[PDB]
Amino acid sequence: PRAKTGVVRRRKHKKILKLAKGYWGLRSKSFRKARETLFAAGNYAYAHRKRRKRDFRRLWIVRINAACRQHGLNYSTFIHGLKKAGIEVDRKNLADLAVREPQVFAELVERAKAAQ
Amino acid sequence: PKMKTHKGAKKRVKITASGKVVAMKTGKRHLNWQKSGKEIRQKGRKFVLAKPEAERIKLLLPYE
Amino acid sequence: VYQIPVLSPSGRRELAADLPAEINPHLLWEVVRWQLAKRRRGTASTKTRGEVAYSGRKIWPQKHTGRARHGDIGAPIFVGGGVVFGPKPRDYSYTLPKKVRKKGLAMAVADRAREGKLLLVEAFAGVNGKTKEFLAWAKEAGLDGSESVLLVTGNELVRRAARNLPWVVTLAPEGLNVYDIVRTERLVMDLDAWEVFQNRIG
Amino acid sequence: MKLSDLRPNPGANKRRKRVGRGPGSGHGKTATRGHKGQKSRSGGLKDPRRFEGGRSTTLMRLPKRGMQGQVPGEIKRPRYQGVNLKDLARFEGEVTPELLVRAGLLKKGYRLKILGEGEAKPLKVVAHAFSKSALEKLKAAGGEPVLLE
RNA sequence: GGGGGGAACCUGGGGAACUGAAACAUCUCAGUACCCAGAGGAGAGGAAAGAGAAAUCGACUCCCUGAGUAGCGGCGAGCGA
RNA sequence: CUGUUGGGAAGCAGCGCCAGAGAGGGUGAAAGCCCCGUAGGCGAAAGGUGGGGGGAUAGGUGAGGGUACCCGAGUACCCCGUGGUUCGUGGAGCCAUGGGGGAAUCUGGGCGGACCACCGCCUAAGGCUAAGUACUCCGGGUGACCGAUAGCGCACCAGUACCGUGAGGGAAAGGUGAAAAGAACCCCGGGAGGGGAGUGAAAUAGAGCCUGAAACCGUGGGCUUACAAGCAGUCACGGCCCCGAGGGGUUGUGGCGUGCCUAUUGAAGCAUGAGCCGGCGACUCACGGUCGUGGGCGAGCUUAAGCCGUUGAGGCGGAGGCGUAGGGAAACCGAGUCCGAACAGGGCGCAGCGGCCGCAAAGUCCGCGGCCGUGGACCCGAAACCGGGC
RNA sequence: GUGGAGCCUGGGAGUGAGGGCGCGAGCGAUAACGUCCGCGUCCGAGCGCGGGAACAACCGAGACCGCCAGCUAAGGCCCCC
RNA sequence: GGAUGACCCCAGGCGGUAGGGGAGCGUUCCCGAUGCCGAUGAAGGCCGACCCGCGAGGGCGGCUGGAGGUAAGGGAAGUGC
RNA sequence: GGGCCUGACUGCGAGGCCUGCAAGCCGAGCAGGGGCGAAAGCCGGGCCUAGUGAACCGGUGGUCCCGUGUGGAAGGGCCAU
Ligand SMILES: NC(=[NH2+])NCCC[C@H](N)C(=O)O
Ligand SMILES: [Mg+2]
Ligand SMILES: [Mg+2]
Ligand SMILES: [Mg+2]
Ligand SMILES: [Mg+2]
Ligand SMILES: [Mg+2]
Ligand SMILES: [Mg+2]
Ligand SMILES: [Mg+2]
Ligand SMILES: [Mg+2]
Ligand SMILES: [Mg+2]
Ligand SMILES: [Mg+2]
Ligand SMILES: [Mg+2]
Ligand SMILES: [Mg+2]
Ligand SMILES: [Mg+2]
Ligand SMILES: [Mg+2]
Ligand SMILES: [Mg+2]
Ligand SMILES: [Mg+2]
Ligand SMILES: [Mg+2]
Ligand SMILES: [Mg+2]
Ligand SMILES: [Mg+2]
Ligand SMILES: [Mg+2]
Ligand SMILES: [Mg+2]
Ligand SMILES: [Mg+2]
Ligand SMILES: [Mg+2]
Ligand SMILES: [Mg+2]
Ligand SMILES: [Mg+2]
Ligand SMILES: [Mg+2]
Ligand SMILES: [Mg+2]
Ligand SMILES: [Mg+2]
Ligand SMILES: [Mg+2]
Ligand SMILES: [Mg+2]
Ligand SMILES: [Mg+2]
Ligand SMILES: [Mg+2]
Ligand SMILES: [Mg+2]
Ligand SMILES: [Mg+2]
Ligand SMILES: [Mg+2]
Ligand SMILES: [Mg+2]
Ligand SMILES: [Mg+2]
Ligand SMILES: [Mg+2]
Ligand SMILES: [Mg+2]
Ligand SMILES: [Mg+2]
Ligand SMILES: [Mg+2]
Ligand SMILES: [Mg+2]
Ligand SMILES: [Mg+2]
Ligand SMILES: [Mg+2]
Ligand SMILES: [Mg+2]
Ligand SMILES: [Mg+2]
Ligand SMILES: [Mg+2]
Ligand SMILES: [Mg+2]
Ligand SMILES: [Mg+2]
Ligand SMILES: [Mg+2]
Ligand SMILES: [Mg+2]
Ligand SMILES: [Mg+2]
Ligand SMILES: [Mg+2]
Ligand SMILES: [Mg+2]
Ligand SMILES: [Mg+2]
Ligand SMILES: [Mg+2]
Ligand SMILES: [Mg+2]
Ligand SMILES: [Mg+2]
Ligand SMILES: [Mg+2]
Ligand SMILES: [Mg+2]
Ligand SMILES: [Mg+2]
Ligand SMILES: [Mg+2]
Ligand SMILES: [Mg+2]
Ligand SMILES: [Mg+2]
Ligand SMILES: [Mg+2]
Ligand SMILES: [Mg+2]
Ligand SMILES: [Mg+2]
Ligand SMILES: [Mg+2]
Ligand SMILES: [Mg+2]
Ligand SMILES: [Mg+2]
Ligand SMILES: [Mg+2]
Ligand SMILES: [Mg+2]
Ligand SMILES: [Mg+2]
Ligand SMILES: [Mg+2]
Ligand SMILES: [Mg+2]
Ligand SMILES: [Mg+2]
Ligand SMILES: [Mg+2]
Ligand SMILES: [Mg+2]
Ligand SMILES: [Mg+2]
Ligand SMILES: [Mg+2]
Ligand SMILES: [Mg+2]
Ligand SMILES: [Mg+2]
Ligand SMILES: [Mg+2]
Ligand SMILES: [Mg+2]
Ligand SMILES: [Mg+2]
Ligand SMILES: [Mg+2]
Ligand SMILES: [Mg+2]
Ligand SMILES: [Mg+2]
Ligand SMILES: [Mg+2]
Ligand SMILES: [Mg+2]
Ligand SMILES: [Mg+2]
Ligand SMILES: [Mg+2]
Ligand SMILES: [Mg+2]
Ligand SMILES: [Mg+2]
Ligand SMILES: [Mg+2]
Ligand SMILES: [Mg+2]
Ligand SMILES: [Mg+2]
Ligand SMILES: [Mg+2]
Ligand SMILES: [Mg+2]
Ligand SMILES: [Mg+2]
Ligand SMILES: [Mg+2]
Ligand SMILES: [Mg+2]
Ligand SMILES: [Mg+2]
Ligand SMILES: [Mg+2]
Ligand SMILES: [Mg+2]
Ligand SMILES: [Mg+2]
Ligand SMILES: [Mg+2]
Ligand SMILES: [Mg+2]
Ligand SMILES: [Mg+2]
Ligand SMILES: [Mg+2]
Ligand SMILES: [Mg+2]
Ligand SMILES: [Mg+2]
Ligand SMILES: [Mg+2]
Ligand SMILES: [Mg+2]
Ligand SMILES: [Mg+2]
Ligand SMILES: [Mg+2]
Ligand SMILES: [Mg+2]
Ligand SMILES: [Mg+2]
Ligand SMILES: [Mg+2]
Ligand SMILES: [Mg+2]
Ligand SMILES: [Mg+2]
Ligand SMILES: [Mg+2]
Ligand SMILES: [Mg+2]
Ligand SMILES: [Mg+2]
Ligand SMILES: [Mg+2]
Ligand SMILES: [Mg+2]
Ligand SMILES: [Mg+2]
Ligand SMILES: [Mg+2]
Ligand SMILES: [Mg+2]
Ligand SMILES: [Mg+2]
Ligand SMILES: [Mg+2]
Ligand SMILES: [Mg+2]
Ligand SMILES: [Mg+2]
Ligand SMILES: [Mg+2]
Ligand SMILES: [Mg+2]
Ligand SMILES: [Mg+2]
Ligand SMILES: [Mg+2]
Ligand SMILES: [Mg+2]
Ligand SMILES: [Mg+2]
Ligand SMILES: [Mg+2]
Ligand SMILES: [Mg+2]
Ligand SMILES: [Mg+2]
Ligand SMILES: [Mg+2]
Ligand SMILES: [Mg+2]
Ligand SMILES: [Mg+2]
Ligand SMILES: [Mg+2]
Ligand SMILES: [Mg+2]
Ligand SMILES: [Mg+2]
Ligand SMILES: [Mg+2]
Ligand SMILES: [Mg+2]
Ligand SMILES: [Mg+2]
Ligand SMILES: [Mg+2]
Ligand SMILES: [Mg+2]
Ligand SMILES: [Mg+2]
Ligand SMILES: [Mg+2]
Ligand SMILES: [Mg+2]
Ligand SMILES: [Mg+2]
Ligand SMILES: [Mg+2]
Ligand SMILES: [Mg+2]
Ligand SMILES: [Mg+2]
Ligand SMILES: [Mg+2]
Ligand SMILES: [Mg+2]
Ligand SMILES: [Mg+2]
Ligand SMILES: [Mg+2]
Ligand SMILES: [Mg+2]
Ligand SMILES: [Mg+2]
Ligand SMILES: [Mg+2]
Ligand SMILES: [Mg+2]
Ligand SMILES: [Mg+2]
Ligand SMILES: [Mg+2]
Ligand SMILES: [Mg+2]
Ligand SMILES: [Mg+2]
Ligand SMILES: [Mg+2]
Ligand SMILES: [Mg+2]
Ligand SMILES: [Mg+2]
Ligand SMILES: [Mg+2]
Ligand SMILES: [Mg+2]
Ligand SMILES: [Mg+2]
Ligand SMILES: [Mg+2]
Ligand SMILES: [Mg+2]
Ligand SMILES: [Mg+2]
Ligand SMILES: [Mg+2]
Ligand SMILES: [Mg+2]
Ligand SMILES: [Mg+2]
Ligand SMILES: [Mg+2]
Ligand SMILES: [Mg+2]
Ligand SMILES: [Mg+2]
Ligand SMILES: [Mg+2]
Ligand SMILES: [Mg+2]
Ligand SMILES: [Mg+2]
Ligand SMILES: [Mg+2]
Ligand SMILES: [Mg+2]
Ligand SMILES: [Mg+2]
Ligand SMILES: [Mg+2]
Ligand SMILES: [Mg+2]
Ligand SMILES: [Mg+2]
Ligand SMILES: [Mg+2]
Ligand SMILES: [Mg+2]
Ligand SMILES: [Mg+2]
Ligand SMILES: [Mg+2]
Ligand SMILES: [Mg+2]
Ligand SMILES: [Mg+2]
Ligand SMILES: [Mg+2]
Ligand SMILES: [Mg+2]
Ligand SMILES: [Mg+2]
Ligand SMILES: [Mg+2]
Ligand SMILES: [Mg+2]
Ligand SMILES: [Mg+2]
Ligand SMILES: [Mg+2]
Ligand SMILES: [Mg+2]
Ligand SMILES: [Mg+2]
Ligand SMILES: [Mg+2]
Ligand SMILES: [Mg+2]
Ligand SMILES: [Mg+2]
Ligand SMILES: [Mg+2]
Ligand SMILES: [Mg+2]
Ligand SMILES: [Mg+2]
Ligand SMILES: [Mg+2]
Ligand SMILES: [Mg+2]
Ligand SMILES: [Mg+2]
Ligand SMILES: [Mg+2]
Ligand SMILES: [Mg+2]
Ligand SMILES: [Mg+2]
Ligand SMILES: [Mg+2]
Ligand SMILES: [Mg+2]
Ligand SMILES: [Mg+2]
Ligand SMILES: [Mg+2]
Ligand SMILES: [Mg+2]
Ligand SMILES: [Mg+2]
Ligand SMILES: [Mg+2]
Ligand SMILES: [Mg+2]
Ligand SMILES: [Mg+2]
Ligand SMILES: [Mg+2]
Ligand SMILES: [Mg+2]
Ligand SMILES: [Mg+2]
Ligand SMILES: [Mg+2]
Ligand SMILES: [Mg+2]
Ligand SMILES: [Mg+2]
Ligand SMILES: [Mg+2]
Ligand SMILES: [Mg+2]
Ligand SMILES: [Mg+2]
Ligand SMILES: [Mg+2]
Ligand SMILES: [Mg+2]
Ligand SMILES: [Mg+2]
Ligand SMILES: [Mg+2]
Ligand SMILES: [Mg+2]
Ligand SMILES: [Mg+2]
Ligand SMILES: [Mg+2]
Ligand SMILES: [Mg+2]
Ligand SMILES: [Mg+2]
Ligand SMILES: [Mg+2]
Ligand SMILES: [Mg+2]
Ligand SMILES: [Mg+2]
Ligand SMILES: [Mg+2]
Ligand SMILES: [Mg+2]
Ligand SMILES: [Mg+2]
Ligand SMILES: [Mg+2]
Ligand SMILES: [Mg+2]
Ligand SMILES: [Mg+2]
Ligand SMILES: [Mg+2]
Ligand SMILES: [Mg+2]
Ligand SMILES: [Mg+2]
Ligand SMILES: [Mg+2]
Ligand SMILES: [Mg+2]
Ligand SMILES: [Mg+2]
Ligand SMILES: [Mg+2]
Ligand SMILES: [Mg+2]
Ligand SMILES: [Mg+2]
Ligand SMILES: [Mg+2]
Ligand SMILES: [Mg+2]
Ligand SMILES: [Mg+2]
Ligand SMILES: [Mg+2]
Ligand SMILES: [Mg+2]
Ligand SMILES: [Mg+2]
Ligand SMILES: [Mg+2]
Ligand SMILES: [Mg+2]
Ligand SMILES: [Mg+2]
Ligand SMILES: [Mg+2]
Ligand SMILES: [Mg+2]
Ligand SMILES: [Mg+2]
Ligand SMILES: [Mg+2]
Ligand SMILES: [Mg+2]
Ligand SMILES: [Mg+2]
Ligand SMILES: [Mg+2]
Ligand SMILES: [Mg+2]
Ligand SMILES: [Mg+2]
Ligand SMILES: [Mg+2]
Ligand SMILES: [Mg+2]
Ligand SMILES: [Mg+2]
Ligand SMILES: [Mg+2]
Ligand SMILES: [Mg+2]
Ligand SMILES: [Mg+2]
Ligand SMILES: [Mg+2]
Ligand SMILES: [Mg+2]
Ligand SMILES: [Mg+2]
Ligand SMILES: [Mg+2]
Ligand SMILES: [Mg+2]
Ligand SMILES: [Mg+2]
Ligand SMILES: [Mg+2]
Ligand SMILES: [Mg+2]
Ligand SMILES: [Mg+2]
Ligand SMILES: [Mg+2]
Ligand SMILES: [Mg+2]
Ligand SMILES: [Mg+2]
Ligand SMILES: [Mg+2]
Ligand SMILES: [Mg+2]
Ligand SMILES: [Mg+2]
Ligand SMILES: [Mg+2]
Ligand SMILES: [Mg+2]
């Protein structure tokens, strides 16, 4: 018996074109350019969810750094003080504290200056 | 169609009962005057072909 | 080792017969595959690029036209060209071992015997060719048509009467085969067809 | 048991290897052929059993030996097939060439020769020849060696 | 009576090459493709100046097998009763 | 047959009936019983056939003994040149014959692979001869055959249109609906086209007509954009819009970021290919082989062509093949054998678990799968060579 | 020393254009992103990730998936960062 | 572990070109099927932010379409661009 | 340097070196018949490593293995070159 293409390729092409909605020009209209665009897109997303973890840690550190310098110390000495005090509040919560709860962050700075 | 027996192999070689391939030693067809009796004598024996070459030759003898 | 119910005017007797105690599903599968493969017509066919109607002319020069190189338009890369490795007329039959066939036969009957679905009869009371006659006989024999039945008998008049029933498949004893046995939910045989069967698995 | 229960045993009906059908399969593109040789081409290599790339082959450097025959060919002469005593242990009374052919022991068109592997039993065995040991054993066991012509 | 035609099939008269031999000439492809004459629903063959070792068989044709055997062969590639 | 939903019943429901017929195709949808059929039967005045039956006719028919009259001529036969055969000059016979020479009539002659002897086989140089075999223009039947880029080159006004001086090459192009009920009439328009009316179950089924994808082109709307550096995305946050601790659309800014394929030591690469979309497009099949594997049987296993049956029924058939013994160039011997003086040495060989039955196994058969051999053998592509014609 | 160690038999391959670097030599000119061997390594196939401004093979390190968590490597901590 | 692919717990492996092996998805066709789904709407088309699946895919829902489609389990290939 | 000599053996060959194959290399020991030596013993060419050529086809000597119905023969095989 014969098994012509039939519906199979149209359906595969529509899956890809649907994933490419929003892309510029032929990158959402052409099956071939959409597939090429999605190859890159998938690698980027993988690489960038690794990268997002670093992006945010960088932001926390910068905010923590400015909070510290309002109390006369820098980030590196602050972090070292926390390690000697045994305090394990992470940088995500420290940066939240630095903004949302300045009296608690001021205390944490105290513990850190005193732990050295 | 069915394989043909290779007749150059069939005229040079034998498959033994256990599937080894046995041939005549080379080197005593001529130029023998100055060859020691040891060389002439031991070249009168059969020898077992090395396994890679024996496998190929057996495929040429599909009905032995 | 099997007790097979018989249907007699005198009454439901019991005949004993030794059939294979073990049913081998894979073996019955091999027999049915053989039966279904050997009946294949093998009439699918296509045309190679040599069998297609076009000239063998090279359609345009090898070089310097700016087009891709081509030979004749029968090549399978052309719409309307020959087909690559298409089907050709083909014999699907093969010689399944006789002992496998005979053993498959016996197992297939054994399988129905072990389910209680094998019934032997001496005679078909008054069925002489009419479907209505066999229907009456069937009802009294417990064949109310709720189960498909393979009817094996050398009596032509019985086969002609049952054969138009949607739930009956009719065979002469020399045509007993395992695909037809497995197709149907019940086996119903003449004592005469039974002996032919016994002669063949012997 | 019914048609929808008919199944090959596991491993009885294996799927084929389909090459040149995409990256996921492991067999796409070059179709397990590698890159760019004579072996990759449709048509492929010269017969690997013999050809060795132009050098004089392993086989052809070996010497011929023996009679190979001549036209008009094979000389008709009587041929013998040996049948050991052990293979006669199932017969009773009298064994002869035609009996051994029927039992699947002797091949048609072959004279019978009895050989001495195994033990004899008191049988009248008719044959065209006997090994020396097969005569010894058959006599000692109470058999009757009947030589044919 | 002949003439001319007929898709293949058939017999006869002529008869390549690419290719294969990892070059090539003998060899292969192949008595194939093709040209031609003729035949007919078929054609050819056919009633032993046979076979070939069986004290044997008994026209010819055709299928299976014998058998990729016997052999043939730049004893190569291969060919093949 | 009736009811029921529906444009329509064959669907669903109630109550029946036929069947040597429940193959299949139609009918407004899905029908054994409406139609055409199917099972089973029936049928030729005329022409064709007639291999079967009957009848004619042609033709067919003894034994001794003697006689030695006849038994296929430029033939046999030999030599020379070749062909055929498995036989390529080979020890080269046999069959055929272009050249030369050239018999005999059974006490004649040819053959059994140079040749000779022996022993046998056969009757050359005249002719005919059914059947079993081949093919498929034609008719029918049937598909784990195609379904409009498929299947024939052609489903259709195709060997056409068209191309070529010519031989020759050689397309594309199927579908309204159940029924034309194929849209009277009016309106704008020269017409084309449309808007109403009307038909239809349905009119983006309106003839440029089933379904109606994609590229491609518009109209409307949401978000967005004129200080901005870009393989076009991706991660984050915020704004606006939409659907209702959520999600969809959009994207301002910030982070990151060298297309796909091919070929390469190495490509984003300024190396190859691709305008884009849709459809066609490349590892197969037969036979043999070699391993692996699922079964059958097991010192055995298995049949081929056929024959009988069936009409999607299987059975028979043992000819033959593989295996049961090897060694040796061979004679030959044989669990051995070969080399050898050897009783030497060496090569190649030789060998079940259980309480009689199990099992498991030689081996072999069949299915399946990998890979190999032969074929075009994964697909496409030369320049060329050859034949017959134009 | 129990490791995607090793050995034996058999089925299937692909590869037989390498390239940079370190060390040891030959050739070259104590030239070449040169060339030819040896030991090693990486790229090839890790053009996946950090560092080196960017950059196959230099330094760091062998990416099963997810996390708005933590520790480090090379390299860095004036701003771009 | 429990006896066996029943699921659980602990541990470890899981970059990858040529290439080897394994397990699956889907397409056409056959058995299953005188069956079953279907005008209260088949196939095909267009949507979906929903469900299942690692994935290839499979469901389900709305619209279109208007007459076909075909299960568990197996079989065969003109089988995926 | 001299004496006697022909082991510049025949039939084999445990075990190895080397090695992709095919080759190449070393070889104790047993038997046959020898050489030299009082003997122990040595001797299967040469202090050693180059001085060489696989098959096919054919010649010559021997062998008496095959001999196309049979006895021969033709022609082959085997051993040696
Ligand atoms: N007795 C028989 N051979 N019957 C064969 C059945 C034939 C047909 N298929 C039917 O069903 O009627
Ligand atoms: Mg396709
Ligand atoms: Mg299609
Ligand atoms: Mg498609
Ligand atoms: Mg696709
Ligand atoms: Mg689609
Ligand atoms: Mg799809
Ligand atoms: Mg967008
Ligand atoms: Mg766009
Ligand atoms: Mg645009
Ligand atoms: Mg578009
Ligand atoms: Mg993707
Ligand atoms: Mg990630
Ligand atoms: Mg990353
Ligand atoms: Mg400070
Ligand atoms: Mg720290
Ligand atoms: Mg910490
Ligand atoms: Mg040869
Ligand atoms: Mg030699
Ligand atoms: Mg030589
Ligand atoms: Mg010689
Ligand atoms: Mg010689
Ligand atoms: Mg020498
Ligand atoms: Mg010597
Ligand atoms: Mg010598
Ligand atoms: Mg010798
Ligand atoms: Mg054979
Ligand atoms: Mg054999
Ligand atoms: Mg078929
Ligand atoms: Mg077919
Ligand atoms: Mg065809
Ligand atoms: Mg075709
Ligand atoms: Mg063609
Ligand atoms: Mg052609
Ligand atoms: Mg053609
Ligand atoms: Mg044509
Ligand atoms: Mg043509
Ligand atoms: Mg042509
Ligand atoms: Mg062509
Ligand atoms: Mg042409
Ligand atoms: Mg041409
Ligand atoms: Mg060009
Ligand atoms: Mg161009
Ligand atoms: Mg082109
Ligand atoms: Mg072009
Ligand atoms: Mg061209
Ligand atoms: Mg072409
Ligand atoms: Mg063509
Ligand atoms: Mg066409
Ligand atoms: Mg065309
Ligand atoms: Mg076609
Ligand atoms: Mg094709
Ligand atoms: Mg092809
Ligand atoms: Mg082709
Ligand atoms: Mg056929
Ligand atoms: Mg097959
Ligand atoms: Mg067959
Ligand atoms: Mg039926
Ligand atoms: Mg029926
Ligand atoms: Mg049924
Ligand atoms: Mg039936
Ligand atoms: Mg298969
Ligand atoms: Mg296959
Ligand atoms: Mg697989
Ligand atoms: Mg597949
Ligand atoms: Mg794939
Ligand atoms: Mg694989
Ligand atoms: Mg791979
Ligand atoms: Mg590719
Ligand atoms: Mg491969
Ligand atoms: Mg492969
Ligand atoms: Mg391969
Ligand atoms: Mg390649
Ligand atoms: Mg390459
Ligand atoms: Mg390569
Ligand atoms: Mg390539
Ligand atoms: Mg190449
Ligand atoms: Mg290459
Ligand atoms: Mg290669
Ligand atoms: Mg390739
Ligand atoms: Mg190629
Ligand atoms: Mg090709
Ligand atoms: Mg080639
Ligand atoms: Mg050379
Ligand atoms: Mg022979
Ligand atoms: Mg002959
Ligand atoms: Mg007795
Ligand atoms: Mg004429
Ligand atoms: Mg004429
Ligand atoms: Mg005529
Ligand atoms: Mg001719
Ligand atoms: Mg003539
Ligand atoms: Mg001729
Ligand atoms: Mg001719
Ligand atoms: Mg000529
Ligand atoms: Mg030629
Ligand atoms: Mg060719
Ligand atoms: Mg060829
Ligand atoms: Mg070839
Ligand atoms: Mg050539
Ligand atoms: Mg060549
Ligand atoms: Mg050439
Ligand atoms: Mg040639
Ligand atoms: Mg020829
Ligand atoms: Mg022809
Ligand atoms: Mg004519
Ligand atoms: Mg006829
Ligand atoms: Mg005739
Ligand atoms: Mg004649
Ligand atoms: Mg006559
Ligand atoms: Mg045979
Ligand atoms: Mg020929
Ligand atoms: Mg109504
Ligand atoms: Mg009604
Ligand atoms: Mg009803
Ligand atoms: Mg019927
Ligand atoms: Mg019907
Ligand atoms: Mg119907
Ligand atoms: Mg119905
Ligand atoms: Mg239906
Ligand atoms: Mg109907
Ligand atoms: Mg009828
Ligand atoms: Mg009728
Ligand atoms: Mg008389
Ligand atoms: Mg006379
Ligand atoms: Mg005469
Ligand atoms: Mg005359
Ligand atoms: Mg002559
Ligand atoms: Mg000749
Ligand atoms: Mg000739
Ligand atoms: Mg010769
Ligand atoms: Mg001749
Ligand atoms: Mg003569
Ligand atoms: Mg003449
Ligand atoms: Mg003559
Ligand atoms: Mg006479
Ligand atoms: Mg005479
Ligand atoms: Mg003559
Ligand atoms: Mg003569
Ligand atoms: Mg004769
Ligand atoms: Mg007749
Ligand atoms: Mg005739
Ligand atoms: Mg005839
Ligand atoms: Mg016919
Ligand atoms: Mg027809
Ligand atoms: Mg179809
Ligand atoms: Mg159809
Ligand atoms: Mg069309
Ligand atoms: Mg067409
Ligand atoms: Mg269409
Ligand atoms: Mg066509
Ligand atoms: Mg036509
Ligand atoms: Mg037209
Ligand atoms: Mg012209
Ligand atoms: Mg014209
Ligand atoms: Mg043309
Ligand atoms: Mg057309
Ligand atoms: Mg219509
Ligand atoms: Mg119509
Ligand atoms: Mg309708
Ligand atoms: Mg007007
Ligand atoms: Mg007006
Ligand atoms: Mg108008
Ligand atoms: Mg208007
Ligand atoms: Mg209007
Ligand atoms: Mg209306
Ligand atoms: Mg409606
Ligand atoms: Mg519509
Ligand atoms: Mg419509
Ligand atoms: Mg329609
Ligand atoms: Mg439309
Ligand atoms: Mg439209
Ligand atoms: Mg559109
Ligand atoms: Mg717009
Ligand atoms: Mg500015
Ligand atoms: Mg702005
Ligand atoms: Mg961005
Ligand atoms: Mg952020
Ligand atoms: Mg939102
Ligand atoms: Mg977004
Ligand atoms: Mg957003
Ligand atoms: Mg940042
Ligand atoms: Mg870029
Ligand atoms: Mg780059
Ligand atoms: Mg791609
Ligand atoms: Mg490319
Ligand atoms: Mg390139
Ligand atoms: Mg290049
Ligand atoms: Mg380059
Ligand atoms: Mg670029
Ligand atoms: Mg560029
Ligand atoms: Mg360029
Ligand atoms: Mg480019
Ligand atoms: Mg290139
Ligand atoms: Mg273009
Ligand atoms: Mg485009
Ligand atoms: Mg496409
Ligand atoms: Mg394959
Ligand atoms: Mg094929
Ligand atoms: Mg095949
Ligand atoms: Mg095969
Ligand atoms: Mg196989
Ligand atoms: Mg097998
Ligand atoms: Mg069996
Ligand atoms: Mg049998
Ligand atoms: Mg055979
Ligand atoms: Mg032998
Ligand atoms: Mg001897
Ligand atoms: Mg021995
Ligand atoms: Mg031994
Ligand atoms: Mg067993
Ligand atoms: Mg077995
Ligand atoms: Mg292989
Ligand atoms: Mg071919
Ligand atoms: Mg070809
Ligand atoms: Mg091919
Ligand atoms: Mg192939
Ligand atoms: Mg030219
Ligand atoms: Mg030429
Ligand atoms: Mg030329
Ligand atoms: Mg010409
Ligand atoms: Mg490993
Ligand atoms: Mg490894
Ligand atoms: Mg292990
Ligand atoms: Mg291996
Ligand atoms: Mg494999
Ligand atoms: Mg493989
Ligand atoms: Mg390679
Ligand atoms: Mg290779
Ligand atoms: Mg090379
Ligand atoms: Mg190289
Ligand atoms: Mg290179
Ligand atoms: Mg190198
Ligand atoms: Mg180099
Ligand atoms: Mg270096
Ligand atoms: Mg280096
Ligand atoms: Mg250094
Ligand atoms: Mg240095
Ligand atoms: Mg250096
Ligand atoms: Mg050096
Ligand atoms: Mg300088
Ligand atoms: Mg370099
Ligand atoms: Mg350098
Ligand atoms: Mg250098
Ligand atoms: Mg290196
Ligand atoms: Mg590479
Ligand atoms: Mg690396
Ligand atoms: Mg690596
Ligand atoms: Mg890297
Ligand atoms: Mg890189
Ligand atoms: Mg990066
Ligand atoms: Mg880097
Ligand atoms: Mg960097
Ligand atoms: Mg940087
Ligand atoms: Mg770099
Ligand atoms: Mg570099
Ligand atoms: Mg890893
Ligand atoms: Mg730290
Ligand atoms: Mg550091
Ligand atoms: Mg810096
Ligand atoms: Mg900073
Ligand atoms: Mg775990
Ligand atoms: Mg784990
Ligand atoms: Mg992996
Ligand atoms: Mg595996
Ligand atoms: Mg599947
Ligand atoms: Mg698919
Ligand atoms: Mg079909
Ligand atoms: Mg059905
Ligand atoms: Mg149906
Ligand atoms: Mg229903
Ligand atoms: Mg309705
Ligand atoms: Mg609807
Ligand atoms: Mg479907
Ligand atoms: Mg369909
Ligand atoms: Mg879906
Ligand atoms: Mg509708
Ligand atoms: Mg739908
Ligand atoms: Mg229908
Ligand atoms: Mg189905
Ligand atoms: Mg089944
Ligand atoms: Mg098929
Ligand atoms: Mg295809
Ligand atoms: Mg001296
Ligand atoms: Mg001296
Ligand atoms: Mg003396
Ligand atoms: Mg050794
Ligand atoms: Mg070696
Ligand atoms: Mg050397
Ligand atoms: Mg001695
Ligand atoms: Mg002595
Ligand atoms: Mg002595
Ligand atoms: Mg003395
Ligand atoms: Mg002595
Ligand atoms: Mg010695
Ligand atoms: Mg010297
Ligand atoms: Mg000296
Ligand atoms: Mg020397
Ligand atoms: Mg030498
Ligand atoms: Mg040669
Ligand atoms: Mg010779
Ligand atoms: Mg001689
Ligand atoms: Mg003799
Ligand atoms: Mg003779
Ligand atoms: Mg003779
Ligand atoms: Mg005499
Ligand atoms: Mg004699
Ligand atoms: Mg004489
Ligand atoms: Mg002689
Ligand atoms: Mg010699």
